[PDB]
Amino acid sequence: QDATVYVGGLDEKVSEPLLWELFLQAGPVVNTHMPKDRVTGQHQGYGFVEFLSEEDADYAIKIMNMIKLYGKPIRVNKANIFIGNLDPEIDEKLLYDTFSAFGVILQTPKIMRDPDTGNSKGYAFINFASFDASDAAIEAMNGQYLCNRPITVSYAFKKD
Amino acid sequence: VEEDRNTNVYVSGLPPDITVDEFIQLMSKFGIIMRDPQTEEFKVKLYKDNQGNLKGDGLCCYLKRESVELALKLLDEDEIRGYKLHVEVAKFQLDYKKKLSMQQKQLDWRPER
Amino acid sequence: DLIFCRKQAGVAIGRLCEKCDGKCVICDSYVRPCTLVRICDECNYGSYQGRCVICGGPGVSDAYYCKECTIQEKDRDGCPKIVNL
Amino acid sequence: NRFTVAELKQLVARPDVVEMHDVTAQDPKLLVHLKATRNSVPVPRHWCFKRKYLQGKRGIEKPPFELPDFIKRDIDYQKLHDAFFKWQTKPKLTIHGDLYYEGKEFEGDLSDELRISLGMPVGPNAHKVPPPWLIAMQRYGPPPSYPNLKIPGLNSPIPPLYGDVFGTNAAEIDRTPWGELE
Amino acid sequence: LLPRLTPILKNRHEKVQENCIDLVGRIADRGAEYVSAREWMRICFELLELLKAHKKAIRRATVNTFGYIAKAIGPHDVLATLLNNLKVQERQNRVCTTVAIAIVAETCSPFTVLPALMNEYRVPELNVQNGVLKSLSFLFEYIGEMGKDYIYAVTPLLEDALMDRDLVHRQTASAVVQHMSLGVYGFGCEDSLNHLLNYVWPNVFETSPHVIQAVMGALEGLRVAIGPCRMLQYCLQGLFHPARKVRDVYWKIYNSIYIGSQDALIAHYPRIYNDDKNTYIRYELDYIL
Amino acid sequence: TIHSQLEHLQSKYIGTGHADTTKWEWLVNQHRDSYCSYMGHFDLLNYFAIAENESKARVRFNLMEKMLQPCGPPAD
Amino acid sequence: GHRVIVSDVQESFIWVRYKRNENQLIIFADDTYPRWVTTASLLDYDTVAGADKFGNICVVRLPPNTNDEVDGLLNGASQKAEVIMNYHVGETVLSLQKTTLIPGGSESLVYTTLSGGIGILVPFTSHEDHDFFQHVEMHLRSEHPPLCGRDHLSFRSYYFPVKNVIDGDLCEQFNSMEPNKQKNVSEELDRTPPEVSKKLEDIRTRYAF
Amino acid sequence: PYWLYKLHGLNINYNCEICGNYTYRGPKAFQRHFAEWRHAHGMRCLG
RNA sequence: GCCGGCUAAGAUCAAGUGUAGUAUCUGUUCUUAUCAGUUUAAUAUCUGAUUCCUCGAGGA
Ligand SMILES: CC[C@H](O)[C@@H](C)[C@H]1O[C@@H]1C[C@@](C)(O)/C=C/C=C(\C)[C@H]1OC(=O)C[C@H](O)CC[C@@](C)(O)[C@@H](OC(=O)N2CCN(C3CCCCCC3)CC2)/C=C/[C@@H]1C
Ligand SMILES: [Zn+2]
Ligand SMILES: [Zn+2]
Ligand SMILES: [Zn+2]
Ligand SMILES: [Zn+2]
Repeated sequence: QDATVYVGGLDEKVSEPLLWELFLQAGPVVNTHMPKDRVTGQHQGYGFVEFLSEEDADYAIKIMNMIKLYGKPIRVNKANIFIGNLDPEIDEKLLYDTFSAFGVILQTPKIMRDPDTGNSKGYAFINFASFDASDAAIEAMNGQYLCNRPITVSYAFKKD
Repeated sequence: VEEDRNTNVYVSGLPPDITVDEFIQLMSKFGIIMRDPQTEEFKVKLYKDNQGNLKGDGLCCYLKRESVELALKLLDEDEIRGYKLHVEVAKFQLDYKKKLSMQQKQLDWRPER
Repeated sequence: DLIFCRKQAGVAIGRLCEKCDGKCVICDSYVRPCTLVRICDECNYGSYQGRCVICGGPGVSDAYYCKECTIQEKDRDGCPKIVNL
Repeated sequence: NRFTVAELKQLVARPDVVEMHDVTAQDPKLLVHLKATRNSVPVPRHWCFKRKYLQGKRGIEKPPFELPDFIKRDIDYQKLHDAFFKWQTKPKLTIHGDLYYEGKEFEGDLSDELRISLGMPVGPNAHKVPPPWLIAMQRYGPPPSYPNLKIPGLNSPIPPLYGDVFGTNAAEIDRTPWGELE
Repeated sequence: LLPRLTPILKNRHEKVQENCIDLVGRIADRGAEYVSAREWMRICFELLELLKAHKKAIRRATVNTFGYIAKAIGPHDVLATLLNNLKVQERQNRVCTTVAIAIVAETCSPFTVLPALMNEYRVPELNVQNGVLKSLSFLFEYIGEMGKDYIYAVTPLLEDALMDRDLVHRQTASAVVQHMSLGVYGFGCEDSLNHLLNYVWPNVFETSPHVIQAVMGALEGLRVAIGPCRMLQYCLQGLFHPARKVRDVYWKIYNSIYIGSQDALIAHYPRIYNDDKNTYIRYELDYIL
Repeated sequence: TIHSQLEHLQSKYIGTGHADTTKWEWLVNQHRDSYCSYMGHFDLLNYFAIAENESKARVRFNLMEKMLQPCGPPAD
Repeated sequence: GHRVIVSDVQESFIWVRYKRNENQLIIFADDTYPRWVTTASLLDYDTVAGADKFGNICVVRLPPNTNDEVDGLLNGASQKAEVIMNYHVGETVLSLQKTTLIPGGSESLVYTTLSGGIGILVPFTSHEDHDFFQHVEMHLRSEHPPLCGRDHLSFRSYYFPVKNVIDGDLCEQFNSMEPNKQKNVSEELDRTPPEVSKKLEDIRTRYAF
Repeated sequence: PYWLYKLHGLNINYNCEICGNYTYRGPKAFQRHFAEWRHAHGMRCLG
């Protein structure tokens, strides 16, 4: 897990030897793994590249971070408001700093991860201090231009 | 509905002294003739007049379609000793698994000797 | 009981009948006859003088090994006459 | 009056070829010695199985037969014969000892399609058009995993870059064969 | 003359038949441009039944005349018709069709027959692939030395047929391997033959008599084409296996390898070290002038 | 019964084995036909006679004498 | 210059590299046949000609895939070498050498035998000469068989099958056949006996005397 | 399928001291255990 | 084959049908158990010995 780098944000043009060919300049990528879905039978955008040394994986994570690969925000990492279609290049501290401009955050946010890879699932949950920050996130942040990924902010629970 | 997959062939015109055995030989020269599953007596029909008179027309159904297309390009416009035959895909206008599998096993490639 | 004789072969030439004329005695092939068949002296004697080596009918022509059997030196065993017990 | 596996492993020069049943042979020392000869592929491995050499799993259901490339590219004259003997290639072949068994069928440069899908323009004549991963290499330094790699702008000059080649590896006789047709 | 001549081919006298076939053969060899190709097709389809004749001269003349007619009208149409006929008929007619395909492929180079025959193996239906395999078997047996240019083309098909669960598939593929091995010998085709041996060998533990017979035939053909050293290398580790089944099979194969080419094996035996009681090293071969 | 006859003829040929063949029989068989092959091939005997500095008749006689009991006497 | 070739008494050939800066001798290739090597000759950077105690000559070449920079699959080395030539001579060869014999001629492989014989193996330069000589050998194998009952193809395949060698000692026996059989042989090659004789003499005078 | 119990090799148990005297079942599983995690763990104990 | 398991993973003993040959189908049973011998690469197989609980009954 230390020598392997988890890549997120892969489109349909990216393939299993294509990621190994793109990561060959960063370091000696020994193997590439792409988990296939059960309903569609294709990649879900997240994969893994197992290299030989941890320094090559660190250089690939520091070089290929927030890159625009196949029209997709590909990024390598070390393997009541709901935000969907978020970029995997952002972290919890980056999401807390991005959410601090609209309103005040009550605590540190959390992002959902896949049970197989564990880098990024695609959705996240963040809680605001009051309902005014949630309304400002649903008015402004729900549709704002993020890092090559159109996010969507919505309410997790609402009572009619 | 079934446009192709028609294993029946229609022999337009034949000598009026045609027997059944000479006809089934003519037809067996081009493949295996399908047999009625409940019985013997290959599925071959000699069309007859209101009497014993022979109209001179014949029907023959085959096991497979390739044998039909074989008879089409080898029997059509070919002369038996006296007469000129005509061959066409038969027109129609108006137990099972056991013997099906047997006739299939007639095409086997099993070890002999 | 289809067994070859496998005795020391002599100067007698093997014969084939009208039904077996083109056949190879060992593998029953019909392609490329190559080597003349020799039989032992007990297979060539008296009433056995001219006889098919495969079946035993009246011989009409020479028996041959095929090129495939000649390449594998299967013509170097004994008398290839089919004998029944 | 028969060896144990660990006892026989102590006697032989090569213990990793010893197996469970090897101690039950009539002459295990000769068996293990022949198992270590510098050749001699081993036994087909399904002698002890109980499934008649054809595994009924692994999803063998697949395409019937994929003809070679030379198959596709009167019916064809001596010119298409010329084509079939110019296109004829040698297929993949396994060497002397690679036996088959039931299971063993399933188990600086960028492509033009990936560069077109990623939104990267083509290489100009005399300018600086780096990939977006090259800015991190120009800021932090060269990668220690591949020190011999050259990039345009940092180590390679701008006029280099030609087509889709955005990098080159520069690693720091009488090679002609002897008897060959002319 | 020829349309008057074609009904005599069905006469049942031997001299009449032989002379008629010879005459039609001469006509097809020299005067081929005087009669339509459809009548030639009918005549060849009629000649198909004479390959079963009880007499050798009839078969010889029929082979000659079929070769001439095939050389005349072209391989494409006759090959299509022969494949259709191989698909739908009884045993003897299918065997005669196989012989006819081999004849067509020998007169008109097998380059013209092999693609259409391999395209028929692509049909997803048994009893069609087995016919293609029998035709390939007889084709290689019939062309012999000419096959040295076509071993690379049929290797993946033989791989597929040897990986198959059907027994007739593997038996016929073994027969093909045997005929191909004995056909090319001294022509430098050892790579593909070793590759195919890697797929033939796992079938030695087969109980079915026909399959094991074909496997033994293929092994004895590879003993000639590939050499006894490779066969001894395949037998060494099983000669002294703990199981009696493995020992029986391997000693049968070894005795077959030993009876043929006993002399070559002298240079191939592996070194066996002396024990306390007995001396096993051959010291003369260790001399160094 | 043709296969059974082949199984009896293969056993008949001297030098063939079976599932009960021991190491000693195998090794003496290959030693014996090695000595016969040396006697047959003219340039192998030349090599040996040059190597050990003997006449070729002497090497032939030595090989014939070694033919009797190669690999020592059998077990038990 | 870079590599070392080792001959084993019973194994054929081992390829070794000397690491000048690491002071290491590493085995990176070997063969798949047992050979009782008597002598060896380097033909180029990848190919070796070998001889045998049993009277055989062979040529072994490294595949183009071969990696030299190494730091077993058959209880041997990881990479293997391919055999591209096999020939039985009938006598034990003790000397092999690549050289040019006549002034202004071509390079040949000269060998020497324990019975006092001297011979050469020369390469073909075109496919037409190779095909013509192959057909000559094929037709002379049948219509002029060896005198003591031996099969010619089986004799040159004594220990290993022949690979890519034409027996020119069988081919030059054409000049000593009777005119009727010389015509029967020549009319199959679409040629006359004098043309075949001239073609046989050309390849000999190109290399040797 | 009590018949598979004795046909596949069960009811015959093997134990390994390198693996906590862990007793394994029929030979197909017992031969595979040396590659599994628990045996690697037990072997690392000795080094 | 499906998401370790759902007893389609094996052997066997009687009968029917049928082929030149291979075969195909039904009832079954499958020791749920131990020891000794034979045997098997190891299984397998074969050869012999081996009072209580519950509501007259059943199970061990
Ligand atoms: C697998 C197929 C079957 O075994 C099948 C042959 C056989 O089971 C049937 C029964 C039966 C009696 O009908 C068989 C028929 C026989 C044949 C079709 C053979 O024809 C003959 O016997 C004719 C005659 O004996 C000799 C003709 C001949 C020399 O061409 C012979 O074939 C050959 O020897 N070849 C094969 C090699 N070929 C090349 C061509 C270049 C120069 C000639 C030699 C090399 C030449 C012709 C016959 C071939 C038929 C298979
Ligand atoms: Zn034969
Ligand atoms: Zn007969
Ligand atoms: Zn006899
Ligand atoms: Zn353990």
